[PDB]
Amino acid sequence: EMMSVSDGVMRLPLFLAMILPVQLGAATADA
Amino acid sequence: NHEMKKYTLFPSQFVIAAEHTVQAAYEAQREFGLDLGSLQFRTLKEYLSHEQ
Amino acid sequence: NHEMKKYTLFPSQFVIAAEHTVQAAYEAQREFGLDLGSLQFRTLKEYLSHEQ
Repeated sequence: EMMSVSDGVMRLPLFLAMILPVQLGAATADA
Repeated sequence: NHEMKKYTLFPSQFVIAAEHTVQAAYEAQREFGLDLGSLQFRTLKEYLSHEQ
Repeated sequence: NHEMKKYTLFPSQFVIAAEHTVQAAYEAQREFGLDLGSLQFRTLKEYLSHEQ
């Protein structure tokens, strides 16, 4: 739990990307 | 060597409002030349800081 | 209306190393004309990607 090793330093999250709702539709106009 | 720690915080909210009618605004504009909207807005803005 | 969710990711590590003595290096250079240092370096670099 000392700064001399990798475990001593704590971590911080990163906001990478966001997924948005997909496009909706259909195709029935031919009838 | 060295060591590390962590802390946190979060805020809170407030709200205030005001009311008046059209006839009152017109009358108090015609007499004394006052304006209700500015008066009420200023009073609200000041009271918020006072309460804080 | 709408909703939300959340996910997470994190990486890992890898290490490798190689060794040789000076006498062996010069012996190889004299009797066959090949370089141990470059040989070992190339083998390490290529093996890393192969294993990955």
